[PDB]
Amino acid sequence: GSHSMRYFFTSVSRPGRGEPRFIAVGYVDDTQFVRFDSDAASQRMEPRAPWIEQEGPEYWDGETRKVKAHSQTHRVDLGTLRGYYNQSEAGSHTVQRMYGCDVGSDWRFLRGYHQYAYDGKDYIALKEDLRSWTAADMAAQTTKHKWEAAHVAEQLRAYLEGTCVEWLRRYLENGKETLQRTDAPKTHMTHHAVSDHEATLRCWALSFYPAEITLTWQRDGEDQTQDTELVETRPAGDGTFQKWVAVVVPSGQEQRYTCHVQHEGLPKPLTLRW
Amino acid sequence: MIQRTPKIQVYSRHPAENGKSNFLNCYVSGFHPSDIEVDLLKNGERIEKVEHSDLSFSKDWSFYLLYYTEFTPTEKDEYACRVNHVTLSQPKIVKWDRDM
Amino acid sequence: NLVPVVATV
Repeated sequence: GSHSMRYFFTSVSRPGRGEPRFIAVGYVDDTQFVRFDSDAASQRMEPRAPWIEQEGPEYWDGETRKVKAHSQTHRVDLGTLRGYYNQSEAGSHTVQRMYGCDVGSDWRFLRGYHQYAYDGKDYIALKEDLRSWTAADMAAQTTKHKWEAAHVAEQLRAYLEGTCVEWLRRYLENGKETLQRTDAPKTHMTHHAVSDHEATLRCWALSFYPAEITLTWQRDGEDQTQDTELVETRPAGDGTFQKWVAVVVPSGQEQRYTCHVQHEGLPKPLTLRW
Repeated sequence: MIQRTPKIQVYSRHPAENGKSNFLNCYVSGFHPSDIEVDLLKNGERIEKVEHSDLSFSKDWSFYLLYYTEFTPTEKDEYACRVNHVTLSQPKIVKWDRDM
Repeated sequence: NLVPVVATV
């Protein structure tokens, strides 16, 4: 199936003294592989997946240089944006950046992206064509003009279509044993009685990878959304994911309801019953 | 300022069985800004050895973090997660329900 | 592998 590499960056200004708190994380699909935290002792980009430890000193030096350069851009931006938005030096503010590339089943470039937010709101993003920018307001418009004049988009497009894809393919090969493996959900169903007349059925999916999954209920073979509760997919903490969906039913009628599980680790959709 | 309140799930890493080592998780998501206080509680008392994931965020820019600790469930011990955030008037406590 | 250059706003 398709694959992605994505980087996420957050800086949070610290008004009273010193530089912003800066945190960078890198993912391939749903697996974190690197981190940098400005509060940590090492002041290096750090491995977070065993397959990235294959990379030598030059990689780690280069990624450290680049991530610190990222941190400094964010520091400058926080000051610029405070000015653009006529804000005081009293408050804490946040910049967030996300960029990366998607590839299809053939591992060829599909999509690239680069977006930026200030205080949790869209500021500026590269359009799908990787040639122009979406600016949310007049502040971002000024940035857009700056970036157009300096041909920023051209440099980013080269990275997103080239380097990003090249290194993603490299990571997928080095981490093949886990990165190219699917873990099918382990499914079961639980029952709870709320009263003499009402029952809760809960359909569980555990230990699955990647995170994308669909869980639905049917009643007598037709989709049932009413009286259901579906939790957000959550990390187990060991690299796999969990999810559940529950339905409230009349006591004695449990037989009418079936849970249906779709996941890339399952060739056929799975069905469960009480 | 945009302000978004955290969603909280408290749960174990592996299927919960008394006497068998496991991990207790508190997953906090959908919040903004990023400053947040998360504690894991054993019988109402704050657990000291708690780790957390590196801060990341979803498409809509909202943050998420996983807090976790090693634990061995017993019949009698009650577990919970306590969350405070600028959006919350009082800390929010969610109890671990192993029966789900 | 991180982007070589990040432009300021």
